[PDB]
Amino acid sequence: NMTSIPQGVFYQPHPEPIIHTERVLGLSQVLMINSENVANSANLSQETKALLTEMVNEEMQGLSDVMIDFEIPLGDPRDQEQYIHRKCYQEFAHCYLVK
Amino acid sequence: MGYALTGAVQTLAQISDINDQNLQQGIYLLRDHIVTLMEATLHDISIMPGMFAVQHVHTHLNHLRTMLMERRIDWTYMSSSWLQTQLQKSDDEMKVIKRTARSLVYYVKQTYNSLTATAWEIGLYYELIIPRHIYLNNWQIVNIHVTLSHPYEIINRECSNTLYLHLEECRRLDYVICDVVKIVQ
Amino acid sequence: MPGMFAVQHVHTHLNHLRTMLMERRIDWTYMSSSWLQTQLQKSDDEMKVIKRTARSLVYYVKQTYNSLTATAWEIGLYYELIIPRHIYLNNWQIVNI
Amino acid sequence: PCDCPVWAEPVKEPHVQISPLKNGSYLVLASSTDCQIPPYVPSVVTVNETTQCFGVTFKKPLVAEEKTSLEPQLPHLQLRLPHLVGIIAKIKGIKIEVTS
Ligand SMILES: *[C@@H]1O[C@H](CO)[C@@H](O[C@@H]2O[C@H](CO)[C@@H](O)[C@H](O)[C@H]2NC(C)=O)[C@H](O)[C@H]1NC(C)=O
Ligand SMILES: *[C@@H]1O[C@H](CO)[C@@H](O[C@@H]2O[C@H](CO)[C@@H](O)[C@H](O)[C@H]2NC(C)=O)[C@H](O)[C@H]1NC(C)=O
Ligand SMILES: *[C@@H]1O[C@H](CO)[C@@H](O[C@@H]2O[C@H](CO)[C@@H](O)[C@H](O)[C@H]2NC(C)=O)[C@H](O)[C@H]1NC(C)=O
Ligand SMILES: *[C@@H]1O[C@H](CO)[C@@H](O)[C@H](O)[C@H]1NC(C)=O
Repeated sequence: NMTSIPQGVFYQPHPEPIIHTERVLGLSQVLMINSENVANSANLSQETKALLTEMVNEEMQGLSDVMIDFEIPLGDPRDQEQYIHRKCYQEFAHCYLVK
Repeated sequence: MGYALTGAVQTLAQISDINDQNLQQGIYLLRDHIVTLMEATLHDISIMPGMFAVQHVHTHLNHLRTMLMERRIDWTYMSSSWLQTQLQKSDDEMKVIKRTARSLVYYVKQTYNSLTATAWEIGLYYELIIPRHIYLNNWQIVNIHVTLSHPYEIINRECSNTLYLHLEECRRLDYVICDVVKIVQ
Repeated sequence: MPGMFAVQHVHTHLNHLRTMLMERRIDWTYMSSSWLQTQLQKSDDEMKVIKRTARSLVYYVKQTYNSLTATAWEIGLYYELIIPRHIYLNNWQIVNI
Repeated sequence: PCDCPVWAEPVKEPHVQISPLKNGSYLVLASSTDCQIPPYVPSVVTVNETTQCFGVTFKKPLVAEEKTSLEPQLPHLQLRLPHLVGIIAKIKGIKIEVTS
């Protein structure tokens, strides 16, 4: 059986889909990790916390060592109102004074 | 030391302004950051007594690293329902948006250091590309001494409809995304 | 780490090593950073750029002692580190119109 | 910066070269004198009101906060005018070197 490919063009499958670009959005997220907060819920012993802090620091140093810093032109995240509330609550939520 | 991205940038203010009819292609940013706590993202830290808890944290933390080394976003710290409701997109649109998303780390800082308690902060910059035209079924053209030349390089066939697509200035990700596509007879 | 916990730890760490070696990357938990930094006398940024762009290779895995209770394995690893001479961070690409 | 050769190619008029950018401007190459564009000089254009020129719709940008730039201010130099060499371009059309 002989067939003539019309018009001088042949075609093969291409599994990769195609996407047409539109407005490209970007957002910034600041993630804060505190060992004390997770320690309180776990009812965790003193020596076990001494182990947990070192376990966290090893991974944090490993992550921070293999990446260099860049500059996002958004601005300073300090002045954000939500960040202020979150930062006060992370550490100073449950402290009181009695006279 | 520290690199930089230079040039003034346009900003969308509130997040639901991405879908309009008066803005064109470009890089758009949000005015305010998103503050996230690891202890608030995990829904099962409690009800895990003894040593088990630390293991959980370790595992999850390890997973995060296995993400950030590959320039990919871990969505355990980003609720899908919130973004889906803000963008008002379809399920397939959400899938294609999340699949082809890349991340970047621009500062890791240690605030409180001690023999028992430690605290860390991580900055993450994302980039999401919303679609305008998605093509699933497509065929690639080969030409087989007369050699007639052609403008179209991809062809589409779906719903008994045939289209001819030409591509230019195209970047490659897990999928194929590109900006200049014009239908040519 | 008493009881069964210990084996879990090993498993996790071992799994991590595999997730490294499949991607041709170096896991530095078995290579002290302070030793190499002191031997090379480089800066922190130089250390970061050196470690980021380092590749590894496995050239022999051998099983020495085999039994129903005790086992021992040996792994050979070949690394390649590229020290820098001139690093350029800010740069622009030229198009001609 | 340029000792660098030159080679050109002629094209069948007309041609419209419009390149959008990612900050709210446009690149226009004028092969004719139409709309509002000086002839025979490529340029970058930013519009004020939403118009439709050269078979392409235009949209105005939005106010952006000024920031310090690291832009590469480029030097300046001219080229050779005589048209006789350009006749060779009409002969073949393949980009052929003319010394500079
Ligand atoms: C951590 O400790 C707290 C309090 O010590 C536990 O909270 C109580 O747990 C007991 C059971 O041990 C329950 O009967 C109570 O209803 C809980 N609440 C209060 C207010 O007493 C908590 O369960 C412990 N977490 C563990 C063991 O994982
Ligand atoms: C494993 O066993 C050894 C010895 O059986 C433990 O070492 C002793 O552990 C006890 C507590 O069980 C301590 O009071 C001693 O000071 C330890 N040393 C000596 C020389 O006796 C070791 O702690 C055990 N490891 C565990 C349980 O993880
Ligand atoms: C978008 O970018 C263009 C290109 O830079 C800006 O136009 C001028 O470009 C020259 C050199 O590139 C600069 O020296 C000028 O300062 C730029 N103009 C201004 C007003 O700063 C253009 O301004 C940018 N912004 C838009 C179009 O909104
Ligand atoms: C292909 O060849 C077979 C014989 O093996 C024949 O029966 C069939 O009709 C042919 N198909 C065509 C000519 O389209």
